Amino acid sequence: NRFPRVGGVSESTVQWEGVVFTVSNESVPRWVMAQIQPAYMGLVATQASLAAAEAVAAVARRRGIEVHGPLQVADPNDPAASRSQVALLLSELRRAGCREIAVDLTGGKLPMSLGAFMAAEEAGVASLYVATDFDKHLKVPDMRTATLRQISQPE
Amino acid sequence: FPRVGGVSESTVQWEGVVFTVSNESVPRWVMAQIQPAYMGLVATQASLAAAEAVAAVARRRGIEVHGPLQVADPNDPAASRSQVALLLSELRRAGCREIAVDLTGGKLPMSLGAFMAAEEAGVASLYVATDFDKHLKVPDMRTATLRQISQPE
RNA sequence: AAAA
Repeated sequence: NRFPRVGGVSESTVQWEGVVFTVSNESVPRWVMAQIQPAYMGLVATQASLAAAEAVAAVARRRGIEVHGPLQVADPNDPAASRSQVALLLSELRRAGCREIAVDLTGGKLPMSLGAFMAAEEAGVASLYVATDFDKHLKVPDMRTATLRQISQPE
Repeated sequence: FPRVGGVSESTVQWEGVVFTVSNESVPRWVMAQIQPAYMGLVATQASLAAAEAVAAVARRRGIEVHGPLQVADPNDPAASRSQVALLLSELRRAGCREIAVDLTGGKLPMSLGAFMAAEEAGVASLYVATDFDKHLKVPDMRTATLRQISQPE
């Protein structure tokens, strides 16, 4: 694809046994999946992004990842609703044996990312972010500049 | 310390509002609804022209504008926390009694550092929520509402 | 994904 083949800023950034996503599009989580190569995955989506989350899930299961979800949030503008569902996925992954989890909060609306961040921080799990440079008018990310970054390490 | 809650629209005419800035359209819409007396702006080298456009309009309405202050690294929440925290202090010291932070604009880590600075200062966080087209890529500004992300205690 |  037009994402770089290599994306992690550092070796620790790509070492995770599980990853939980807030989902808006299927492209970015699919790329992060290929960067990290986890054994487990969780997905939080909305009614509007459900189809894209189900496509990330189908891809991941085919490669043998244990995928929990997608779970839906009733309201993507409510960070509490996303915190609840991310916290449930974090707990499900742990009861399934996943020893080290990070939450990629790039996707979804901003309150979804904020709920995910709070759930991650309260659970002692790191948060990841795909950073890109943009066009002049800051409306479109350049996939070819993507880098995966850790923005918290509260473990 | 402010608690992160549900869906309620923010209905306070905040005396001061601090923005993280990416585009000029959304802050201008916020400023038109809230009509604050004070405004702070946090931008980047890339979003500076937009932030200065917001500032020019606000100043011509009589609003006291602090900033734009620039973040060196928009991918790093701590750089944005620091500048938002500076502007919160600046507005309070300039006489502003009730402040909110609108974290809609900027990259996600700029919003996240803004949020942390708002939580630390005990002030509310706001978000402009809109509905999008079917592919979730173009927001429809006609549907904009101002949401209160957190509730200061 | 600098307003999913």
